[PDB]
Amino acid sequence: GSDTTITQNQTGYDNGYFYSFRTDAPGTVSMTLHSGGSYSTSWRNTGLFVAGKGWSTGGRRTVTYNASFNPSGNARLTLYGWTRNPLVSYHIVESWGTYRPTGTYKGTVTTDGGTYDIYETWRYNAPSIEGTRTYQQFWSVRQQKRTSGTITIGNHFDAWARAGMNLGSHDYQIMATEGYQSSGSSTVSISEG
Repeated sequence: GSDTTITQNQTGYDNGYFYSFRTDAPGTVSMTLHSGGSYSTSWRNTGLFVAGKGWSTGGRRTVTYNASFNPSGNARLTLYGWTRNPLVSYHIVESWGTYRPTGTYKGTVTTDGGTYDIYETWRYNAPSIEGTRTYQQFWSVRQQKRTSGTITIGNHFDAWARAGMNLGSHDYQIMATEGYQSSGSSTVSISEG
């Protein structure tokens, strides 16, 4: 009598949190929306998807999350978001499945008890929140996997800026489960503080 499960691309507000669900493989992945800042995902022989809860306008907020993260294959557990002007997507990657994400290495930041490698990558004529675009992606990837704890997001944005990785005006910001050509499940809860 109350959680909702979705299977079609959409964004909105559920139980007081913004959420986004997107896939290029409809029918292979779903998202179940729980109370507060929590949700689950389940996926089976999927294509690409990203799903999560958080805020429709991101910023430097310190956040705390807890997750069950059970990928069989390539997947990430990430504080993920976008800016515009310039258009950039960013990923603060707390855990991953078979593959650890990398890109052009730009240093490290030590925050919330862990050390993260910083990377930049580019996407050329690729999908984005503004349609097909060429744009940058910024990454902080933890040196060891974690599935709960605090992310002082402003420390990542400051570290990126010291490496020349400049953000624009914030669009959404979510604690996401990202998957590629894998199966698995997650349950993720996020809140500020």
